[PDB]
Order: sequence, then C-alpha cells, then structure tokens
Amino acid sequence: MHVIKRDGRQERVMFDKITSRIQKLCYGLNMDFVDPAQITMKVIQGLYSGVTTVELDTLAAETAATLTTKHPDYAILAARIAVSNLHKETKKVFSDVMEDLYNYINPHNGKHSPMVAKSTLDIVLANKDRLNSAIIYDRDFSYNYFGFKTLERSYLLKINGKVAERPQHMLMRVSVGIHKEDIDAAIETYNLLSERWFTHASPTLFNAGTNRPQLSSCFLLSMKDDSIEGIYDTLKQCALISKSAGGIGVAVSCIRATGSYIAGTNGNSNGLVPMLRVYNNTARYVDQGGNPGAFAIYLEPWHLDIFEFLDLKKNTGKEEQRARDLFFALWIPDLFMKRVETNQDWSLMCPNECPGLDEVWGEEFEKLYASYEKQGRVRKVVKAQQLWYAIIESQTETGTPYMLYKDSCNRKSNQQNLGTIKCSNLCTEIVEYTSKDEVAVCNLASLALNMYVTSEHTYDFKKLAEVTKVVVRNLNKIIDINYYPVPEACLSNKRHRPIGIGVQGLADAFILMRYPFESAEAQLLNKQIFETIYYGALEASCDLAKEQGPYETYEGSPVSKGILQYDMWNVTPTDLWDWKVLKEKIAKYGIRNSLLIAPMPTASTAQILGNNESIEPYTSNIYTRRVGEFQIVNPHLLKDLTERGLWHEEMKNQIIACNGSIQSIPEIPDDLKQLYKTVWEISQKTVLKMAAERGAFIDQSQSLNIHIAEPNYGKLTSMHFYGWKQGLKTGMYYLRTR
Amino acid sequence: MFDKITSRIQKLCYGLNMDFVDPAQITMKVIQGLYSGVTTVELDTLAAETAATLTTKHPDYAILAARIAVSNLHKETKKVFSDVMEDLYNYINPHNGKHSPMVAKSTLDIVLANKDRLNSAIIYDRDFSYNYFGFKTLERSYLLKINGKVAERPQHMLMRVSVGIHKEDIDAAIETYNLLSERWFTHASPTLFNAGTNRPQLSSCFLLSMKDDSIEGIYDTLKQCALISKSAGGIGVAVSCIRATGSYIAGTNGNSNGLVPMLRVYNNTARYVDQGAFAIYLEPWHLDIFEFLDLKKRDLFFALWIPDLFMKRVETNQDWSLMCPNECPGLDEVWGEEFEKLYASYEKQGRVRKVVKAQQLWYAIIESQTETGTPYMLYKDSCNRKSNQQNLGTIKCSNLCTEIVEYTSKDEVAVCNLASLALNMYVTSEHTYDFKKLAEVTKVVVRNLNKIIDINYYPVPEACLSNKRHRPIGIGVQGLADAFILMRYPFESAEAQLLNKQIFETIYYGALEASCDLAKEQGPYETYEGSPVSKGILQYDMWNVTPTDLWDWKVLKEKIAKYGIRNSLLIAPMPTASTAQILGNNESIEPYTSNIYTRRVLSGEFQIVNPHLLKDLTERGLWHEEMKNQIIACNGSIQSIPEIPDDLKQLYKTVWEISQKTVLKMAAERGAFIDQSQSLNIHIAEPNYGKLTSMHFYGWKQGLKTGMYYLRTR
Ligand SMILES: Cc1cn([C@H]2C[C@H](O)[C@@H](COP(=O)(O)OP(=O)(O)OP(=O)(O)O)O2)c(=O)[nH]c1=O
Ligand SMILES: Cc1cn([C@H]2C[C@H](O)[C@@H](COP(=O)(O)OP(=O)(O)OP(=O)(O)O)O2)c(=O)[nH]c1=O
Ligand SMILES: [Mg+2]
Ligand SMILES: [Mg+2]
Repeated sequence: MHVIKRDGRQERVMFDKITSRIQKLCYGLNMDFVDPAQITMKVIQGLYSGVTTVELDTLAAETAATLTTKHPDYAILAARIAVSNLHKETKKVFSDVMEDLYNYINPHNGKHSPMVAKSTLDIVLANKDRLNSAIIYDRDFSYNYFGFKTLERSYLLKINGKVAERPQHMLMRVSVGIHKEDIDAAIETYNLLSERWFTHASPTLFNAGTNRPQLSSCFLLSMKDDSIEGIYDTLKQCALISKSAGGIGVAVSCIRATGSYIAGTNGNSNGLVPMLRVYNNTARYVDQGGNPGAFAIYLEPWHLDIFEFLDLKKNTGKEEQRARDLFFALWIPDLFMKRVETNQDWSLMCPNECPGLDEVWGEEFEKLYASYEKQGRVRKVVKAQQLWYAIIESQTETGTPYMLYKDSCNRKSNQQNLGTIKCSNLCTEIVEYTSKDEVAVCNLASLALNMYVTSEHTYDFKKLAEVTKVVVRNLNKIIDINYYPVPEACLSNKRHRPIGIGVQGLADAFILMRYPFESAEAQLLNKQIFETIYYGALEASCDLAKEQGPYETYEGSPVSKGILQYDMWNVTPTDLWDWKVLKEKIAKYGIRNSLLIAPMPTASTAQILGNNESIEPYTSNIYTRRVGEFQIVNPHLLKDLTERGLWHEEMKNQIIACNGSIQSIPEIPDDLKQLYKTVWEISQKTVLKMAAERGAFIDQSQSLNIHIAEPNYGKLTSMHFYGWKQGLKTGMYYLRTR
Repeated sequence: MFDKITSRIQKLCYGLNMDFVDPAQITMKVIQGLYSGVTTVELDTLAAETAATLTTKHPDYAILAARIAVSNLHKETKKVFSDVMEDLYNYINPHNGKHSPMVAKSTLDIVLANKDRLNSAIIYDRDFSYNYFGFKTLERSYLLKINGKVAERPQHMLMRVSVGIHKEDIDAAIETYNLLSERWFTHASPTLFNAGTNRPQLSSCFLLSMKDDSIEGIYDTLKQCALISKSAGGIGVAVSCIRATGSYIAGTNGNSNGLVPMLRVYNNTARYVDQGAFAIYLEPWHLDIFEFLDLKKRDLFFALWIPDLFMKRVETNQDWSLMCPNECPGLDEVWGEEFEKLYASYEKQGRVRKVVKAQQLWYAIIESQTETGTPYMLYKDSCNRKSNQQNLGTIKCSNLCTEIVEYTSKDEVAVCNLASLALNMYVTSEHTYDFKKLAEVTKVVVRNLNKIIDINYYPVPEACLSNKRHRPIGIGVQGLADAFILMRYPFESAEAQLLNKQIFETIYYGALEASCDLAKEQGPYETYEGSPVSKGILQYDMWNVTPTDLWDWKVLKEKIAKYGIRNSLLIAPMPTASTAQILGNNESIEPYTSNIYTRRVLSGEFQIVNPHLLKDLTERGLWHEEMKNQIIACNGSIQSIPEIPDDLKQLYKTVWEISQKTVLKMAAERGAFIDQSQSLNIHIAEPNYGKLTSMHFYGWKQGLKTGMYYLRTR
C-alpha cells in the first residue's frame, strides 16, 4: 500500500510513521488514555492505495474524533491533526494572506473583488514586521475538532473554495479591523482572542477589516405609525437590514386591530395577520440570496389581535393565517399578570381607539388603560386566564412566544430617560430604545468564564475585570467603524452608544470549581462573576468618558443620578468590589455607554471555544455534534470517570439509556452525580432565581431558555409567575421539552 | 284586493309593451305575500322582484321592476339636492362622535351658493331610465348611504359628480349633468364614487416601472404599489430589469432568488391592501420567463411585453436567447431596431444565460393561456412605434386591462383618466348614425377629463408629475354590439365594418378638436414639442391608413399645427365592466358573448336574454319556455333553432360564432384611430394550439398593440 505525498511522490504506508506523526501532536495530552497507535489502527483498516496524505490526514482526524467517547483529549488531537494539515495547505505569513485576499479576482466575472479593505491592508503593510511576528501559530492547536470544523466552514476566508486563512490570521485581521493604527491595542486584542479569554460575535469575526464592515448584526425597530406608509417604510427598513444579515426585533402594537375603521377608505382593517404575512414573505425573500431573514415580532397582550397572533406559528393551520418564518414574542405589562392570578377580566383594545398604550409603562400604563376601560373604549373583554391559557397552549405546541416583562424592562433601564422601550431583539437579551428616528443596534461579545478558574480551584476576579475592560473598549471602537444598513441605526448607536457583553462556559466554570449548578457555592460564584463583569465594564466606560466625554443622552439617565443596575433591583452587592469608589469616579466623568451587559446565545462562538452555551447548564452528559454525526460525552465528566477507572463501553450505553443522565448509575459516587446533573434534573425555579440574582448586575437582559421535560399548564404557569415575581426582564426565551 | 294591486302596477306601465307585460302576473305573486300588518312598501319590493324575474318574458319587465324600485326610493329619499348634500356633509359618525363629512366642504359651499340653479336643473324622472339590474348596481355601490339607508338619488349622485368636476363653472356642471343623466356617456367608476368628496381619487389606472435592480428599489416600488392600492386604482408593473434566479449578488456574495419570491411579496401586498390588482409585465428574453409562465398556474395578473424579434424567431423556427438584465443591461430601455441591435450584440458577445428553441418558449406561453387565460399579449414595438409619447423614451408596460400605453420612469408613474361613450345612444330612429352628435359629446368628455387631471387626489407625487407633464386621457366606448344590432347590422358585416371605422374616426376627430381648442385657451402640454403630433403625424398616419371622407382631417391638422394639443393621448377603449352594467349596454367593443346569461342581485338570481333578441322573438310569436331552454342547451346560441329566420340568426351570433380574425381585423381598423390600445379578449370555443398560434400571429401582423387581453375557452 502506498500514499501519495503532497509532492506527488509515492510512499509506503507504515504503522510506525503514521503513529509517529500523531505522537508529535500529543504535547500536554493525557497519554494514560490517549493512544496514537489506536488511531493508526482504525485508519489503516479502511485504506486503499492511491490515497493522498491530505486524505490520510482527514481520515485520521475524523477517526481521532470518534474516539472522543474514550477520552475528550482525542477531540483536541483530532483538531491538532486537521490544523497540522491546514498549516501545510496555507501560507505562513499574515501580511501575505492579506495581500492574497485583497488581490482576489473572481474567476467567472474577471472583476477585482478584494476580500479585505484597502485601508486594512495598508495598515498591515505599514506594520508588517511587528504584526507578522506577534502571531503564535501554536495557538491554532488549542481547539477541539468540532470547534475547528465550525471555524473551517464559515470563518476562515476562502480563496476559490480553498481555505487561505489560518485561525491566527483571522484573529489578527479582526484585531487590525477593530484597532487600525493602534498596533499596541491590536496586539493586545489578538493575544486575548487567540488565548481564548473572550470572543467577538460572529458578525465581527466575519467582517472585521473588510469593506463596508457589518460588525454588529442585531437590530430593533418600532412600527413607525399606523398607516400603509408607515408599515411599508418599516418593511423596507427590515428588508435592508436583512440584506446585511441583520436579525431583528419589531414592535407591532401600534397597528390597528382587525375590523377597525379606516376613515380614509371607508373600509375596515385586515389587522396584524395579513400584514405579518408580508413581513414573513419578506423574511423568506431577502435571505442574502439562495440561503431566511429572522424577524421577532413583539405584541402587547392588550391588543385585540392577540389570539390570532398566538396562532401564526402553529404548524397545523390554514397557510393564509400562518407566518411560520417569523418568531414571536410578548411584551407584557404587570397589569396582565396581576389580572391572571387574581382571575379578573382583561380588555382587548384597538390602538387606534386607545392610542399610546405602547408609549407608556408601569403606573402610567395602568392608569391610561384603566380610563380607556372606564370610558367603554374596549373591543372585547375575556377572562384574563383565557388569554393566559392561549399563551401556554402556544408554548406547548411551538415553544413560543418569548416572555418579556415590559415594566421590568423599562423600570430598570438606564435608557429610561429616552422614553418607553417598546421591544427586545431576536434573542430577547437586548432592551434598547426605538422610535421613528431610531433603530437600535446590538454590539456584542462574550467572555469565556471557564478561563478565569485557576489550578487551585479559585476564581480570578481581577483577570475577568481586566479582560472586560478591553472588551468594552473594542465594542466601543466597533460603534464607530460599523457600516450601518439604515441611517436610523447609525443615529441610535452614535447617540446612546449601547453595548452588550455576554458570557459562555458558565457551566464549565462551575464544574472546574467543582460546584453543582444548584449549590450555595455556585449561587454565590454566580453573583460574584456578574458583579465583576459589571464593575470592570463601568470602569472602562468611565475611563473612555474621561478621555472622550459621555454619550449624548447621558444627562438625565439613572447612572447620571448615581443609580446603577442593582439599585434598580434593590440589591446590595457583596463585599467583593468597592462600588462607592466606582460611583465616585462615575460622578466625575460619566460613562461612554448607556448600556453594557447582555448575555446572548452563543450558539456558534461557544462551539468554537469548546464551552457550553451562555449561562446554561449542560443539557445532557452525552450529546451529538453534526459535521457525519459525532457522539460526544461531557468532557469534564469523562475525565472524572476515566481518572477513577470507571469508564467502559456499557457505561456509555447506560447513560444513553438514561437520556444523558448519570443519576441512577450505582458505580458513580454521589458528589459526581450532583456535579453532572442535566438541565432536565435541575430546578427551573433555581435557574430563574440564579438569573435574577445575576440580573441585578445586567443593565440589559438575558436569553433564558427554560427546560421542562413533560409540561402541563400548572408547570408552565408556576414557572412563568415565579420568573415574573423574581423581577426578570426576559422570563423565557425558548421553552424546551422532550 | 287583486284589483288594487294590479292597478298600482299598471300605473307604472306607461309606454311599455302591453302585449307581453301583464300586471296581473305580478299580482299573483304579490297577493300571496299578504298578511295583517303588511305595508305597501314591503309589497312594493315583492312586486319589483317578481317583475324582475319576469324579465325573461320581455325586457320591459325589467323596466317595470326599476320603476317600482325607484318609486320606493323616491318616497324614502329627500327631493331637493342641496338638502341631501347638506345631510351628507353634516354626518356625525356615532361610533366615535367625530364629524365625518361624506361630501367635501368646497363642493357643499358651491352647491349652497348656487342651489337655486342646481336644485331646479335636475330631472328626477331620469331616475327611471335604468333597468332593474342597472339600478341595483347603482344602489349597492354608487349612491351614498347614511346608516344603511340610501340618501342619494341617482340624480343627486350625477349632479354631485358634475359640480365635483366643474366646481364654480355652473354652466359646464349642468351641461355635464344633462349628458350624464341622459346617458350619452359615463365617467369611470372612481370618478362616480369620489367626485365632490374629501378624497377625490378619480383615476382608474396606474402604471409603474421597477426603479432599480436592488432591495432598495424593489421595496420603494412596493411601497408605491401599496400607496396606490390604498386608492383602489389598478396597477401595471414592469419588472424586466430585476436580475434572474441564480445571478450573483456582489454586496452579499450570494445568488439572487429571481422573480418568483419577489412576486410573492407583491402578491401578498395586493391581498393586504384592498380598500388589490397588480398586472406584472415581463419581456420574453428574461431568464425567469418559464417560471413566470407558472405563477398563476396568484392575486397578480400576468402579461408579456413582446418584441417583434421574438415573434420573428418563433415563426422562422430559430433559437431564442434567455438573458439576465444584470449581465445584459438596457434591453427594456430600448425598442425596435435599437433593441434588436443591442440584443444581437449581447448574443454575439456570448453573454446569454440560456438558449432555447423559440418555439419551446412559444408553446409554454400557449399552454399557460389555455389553462389560465393569461398572460396578456402586448406587442412592445407596436406600442412604442405608434405612440405619441415616444419622444419621452421607451414605454415599458401597459396597465391592468391592457388599454393604456403610457410612459413610466423613476420619476413618473402614469395614471389614466377615463370615460366611455354609450354608442347605442347615437343610432337614430331612422336607423342612421349621428356622428355629429358623437363628436359633440366627445368634445365635452375631453374637457371633463382635463379638469379631472387638475383636481385629482394623487396617491404618490410621481403620479401627479406624470399627469401634469403629459396630460394623457383615455376615452373609451360601450354598447358597440348594441349599436350594430340597433342598425340591424351583423357584427362581421361590411356595414358593421365600415360603421366601426366611422365611429372611431369620429371619436378621434372630436377628441383632437377639443384638445386643440384647449391648447389654444391654455397652451399645449409641457412635453408636446418633439412628439409625433407636433410633426403633423396623427395616429392613423402611423398605421398607414387614409381615413374615410366623413371628416375633414386637412382642416383639423391645420388647427393642430397652429395651436397644438392639450393632451398627449386621448383614446383607450377599456373593459367598462361596471358602468356598462349600469347603463344596460354590452361592454366595450365586444360582441354579445351569449344570448342568455344570469345576473345575481344579493340573494336573487335572474335569467336575462339579449333584450334585442327577446324583442325580435316575442314580436314574431316565437318566444316560449321550451325555446328559452333550447337556447340555454346551446350555450346561449340560436344558430340551431329551426323556427328562427336566418336574418335574426346572422344578427345574434355569439362571440363564439364570430370569426376571431374578423374581430382582430376590426380591432386593427379602429385601432388606427386609437391613441393608446384596446382591451381585446379572444374567444375560442374548442381551442387547439394551432388555432391560438394563428390568432396571435394574425393580430401581431395586423399591427395591434394589444394582441390579447384574456383568452376565453368556455
Ligand atoms: C388602506 C388599508 C389600510 N389598512 C390598515 C393599515 C393601517 O394599520 C390602518 C390605517 O391605514 P392608513 O394608510 O393610515 O389609512 P387612512 O389614513 O386612509 O385611514 P385613517 O385616516 O383612518 O388612518 O389600516 C388595511 O388593513 N388595509 C388597507 O387596505
Ligand atoms: C440581498 C438580496 C438581493 N436579492 C436580489 C434583489 C435584486 O434584484 C438583486 C440585487 O440586490 P442588491 O440590493 O442590489 O444587492 P447588492 O447591491 O449588495 O449586490 P450588487 O452589487 O450585485 O447589486 O438581488 C435577492 O433575491 N435576495 C437577497 O437576499
Ligand atoms: Mg392614516
Ligand atoms: Mg445593488
């Protein structure tokens, strides 16, 4: 048997040499369980002569990754093999690749189509030496297989279907893309990114240092006014945003209900459903071409078209009464929740008959709403619980609508001084003001929370604060570099300068510290982590305000009155940080950014870093990743089981037989059982309480999924009302069942 | 008893044919609707309904039915016009309490300041001049209602429209009221709905060109369509500049979804804003053409804007090149030789996305038409070559009903302003045709439509700009089939073919003469210089036709040469569906499609026979029930009934029995005196693809701008 080497030369297939190559990539790996010869063994099995070394390497990487279920270090080794191959197939110098990317000519068009911006190239070429040698290519080997494959599919710029960028090249591109002539700052960011302390959001990773850079790609809009002109002006906006691959949250409550009089045409309105069909089909059409844009529609439950809204996503239906490509969210007043639990009547209104209900929150809302009721300006009254049942029925069928508490959102916004906030975003973590003149933008990054635990099971709070400060500075530079799809978005970001720093690997950080998710230790660590993030962020924002002045609309805001997020929740922080000293710095200089913290879903970027998503418990101890499908065991648990000598073939079988649970396996000690409880075994009320406790230090909101195995009306009711009573801004993102 | 009811019916039979109208026949049905507590008004609807069911015995029953229903209306409405206009203005909507005038303040003030002359000029006996079905059409949509009760008499409506158009010009208001109430012509439905009201959108049609080939442009145009569709107007949209499926997007590095998913957004918009009908025009070189020929196979109507080059390639069995407008720009901005040179240049340059047999595309078009009746067939080069607006640039589409050929661009949406002459009115008691009177009324219609241009509520600024720059109008017709019948002329006869030429020579002549008088009083339209008529070329010169000796075209050309004209375009025979139903005429230029047809009036169905035919048959003692049923069994034909004279069989051929090439040729001949185009349906009973193919090609070769509106197959 012969391999065809890269140089096209024929080489004898040899067990020792293949094993040998794998061996050289095993530095720092657990050799008690990782065996190079194990891979060589399975590779040589199904192997025919005529295979190339690139094919051989691919096979060996794919084989190493099926052995992840024997030890997690195998997944790292698989990436090490893949990257080894990628290095052999790539140019070594950064500035070289940047030239190749810029000089790109489309083959079937003949047109010069630079893949990076000229001004980025220029900065790179002016600083070749420092930039090229700052790069540490050994950092490419820090990923696991599934992280690498995510990067490889979407994130490494390709020349004619062939990957041209090493992970390190991409990271330096982003860094120069953010910092331009500030080479000191670029290298600081490159080091932080490549050592995996944090990551910028996908939009930034994709387009930093490219032409017309789309660095932020989540947006929020309010319907202009209640007219064909307003509706179609907003539609154009959403189309234009969606063309730039922007996700959107849209507030729709100002639009007349079905049957409402139209004084102009002497006819009656079709209401929300037919209009939302236009938006649905706009989402399908403007999907960047060939592949659907994502719009989350926000509706307040006093609106007369609420029941039909609650149906638009049902898979069983009537097509013309369906909009299954949109996402649905409720923007809920406290009054509704209070009428539900007291079993009172709820009045359904048309916003044209009852104007300004969306422009008003809390006591002002309850007062305006109560007088409309007293004046008999109501279209239909139902028992409030009837609407409640429709809500929970919808969630049991579809997992939605999302649950947002309008008064919580507004009562505890530092953007309070701008007017009433009418909605959240696609992912329910952003609470930012919108108006006719203003489309809000989400500028996002996440901290990797697992990275701040030390070899001694202590949490490095100082490091976390220091990294956060860099993140604030980076996102603040992104606000000015960003190419905006509509000018209302630019206006909004330049005026209030919000940002959204989030997290990943919360579950990993608990496990690394040896804390069960529900323990006193994890609940206190949870507060501490988020105090820290809020503290460092305010401090960076304050520093930028000293250097550049506060944001335009700073005067009048709660923070300008010395009110921080936890003051709004009536929470007293722990003694970890001196908040009195921070307040005194803020009183001096103000802050650069109206909002700072917003834990988003980290679907794609958490996979790249190899962390569990967001603030979420591991949903299972055994799960699959699609690339073929690959079986993955929780890497923390697998190490524990192998270190103890407990792991075997049937042991994996029994955990799959238990739906990824380890609770009923008698050979596992109880301390391990409590460490590795699945989300399905963890109290959702506890999840809700932990979110509220970290919530006091999050000036935006958090994308909170809820997991109820076998839901009924009683389960869904008690969890929603618990979340509400905790003070949560987002009571639920998705509902997950099984 | 029976006597009191019969006599009451008899009192409204004046002038009717008593050989066939029998009031006791109505009484029998009314008699059994009696009870203690029955009002004579309730018995009056029973009498009008019964009389209307008896229309199938003689058409005068429908007149009796109308006279009964109108007597009820007169007793349930106020008799003085200024009083009714006041009640319409003072209307307070009780749901909110907000004052919501149903007429404009400026109209009421004109009425009140002139109420002596206006109240007294009205002739309420003219309310009885509609038959039952025409009056029921009026009553349901055309007469303003206060809390579900009709406030406007037809006379009130017609005088409201007249002051709506003419305002302070009372003399012109009354002249128009007289012509309308005597039914010499009618204004289009939107004018009848909206004149003298707060939102006077008086125009019927709009046409638009797709702005840019981008998301921005697609969604700006969409907004335009939503805004227009708010004002109930129909829409023609040119779409050929939008890049085809799979074409590269530079800004997103993706591939365009093509026409279909774009059209679904428009479809949805049409459904959503009713208070909506868009016609989509595509040129057959567009790469998405085959997938376009499938969308209706949904609230959109489809049309082809066809170059001669495609037609030439089809008949010569050659290849046709499909192109994406992003790879091959400008194909729609150019027509005739300029298109053919550009098109061939792209062919030779290799920039062609797909090449098919022209015949393959041709048959895909045929199959689509036999299944759905569409796409409409428009000949882009004929439309352009013979247009007075051709000095503006290439015309990119027509309208919803294919009669309007007007320029569109980024800056201009075309609108048309429409009316129709009732051609049956102009046949004389001596079976001659009053051309002098037709010309006269036409002159009034031109002036009415010019006033409409200036007072119109425009839904978008681009529509306003377009109409004020070029001032196009569209004067059409109805009851052409009735004019032939009244003259005793079979549709296809030499006498009908000549009267057809003469009628349209006359309309064009009178229109041009009024437009020329207006140009003298007010100056020509802004864009007049450079146009074909400024060079002394009238429409018929463009067809190479010499008019008959009926009208003095030399003298008229002298007047135009000296003063020019106020309107860039004048004539456009539209379908007239609703207003023809009001006036009791057959629509437009088309033959009777059947001698027996049904009309629904709410919960009632009524069998109606061609009124001329029913008069001929009853008078000859031929009409009976097995006779009616025989004709129904023959799909409304009388050709196979032995007891009917050949004279009558020749006169009452249905459109299915009339040669479609003759229809096309008669369209071509009147078309030389038609400024725009005409809504032309083709009717083929047993349709093979060969028959249809030879009808498209015959119509094309005849020089027709619209080769086909709808294909009907049964
Ligand atoms: C025109 C139109 C409006 N609408 C809806 C959309 C808007 O929410 C609402 C008002 O549309 P508008 O465009 O504002 O209608 P209008 O201005 O003529 O009437 P008014 O003065 O009473 O506002 O009605 C329809 O549902 N269908 C329609 O055809
Ligand atoms: C963005 C987008 C465009 N399109 C279509 C609509 C337009 O006809 C066409 C161009 O869209 P454009 O808005 O013009 O896209 P672009 O300007 O970024 O790309 P280019 O430089 O090539 O013009 O592509 C889609 O079908 N789907 C999409 O998601
Ligand atoms: Mg309005
Ligand atoms: Mg473009």
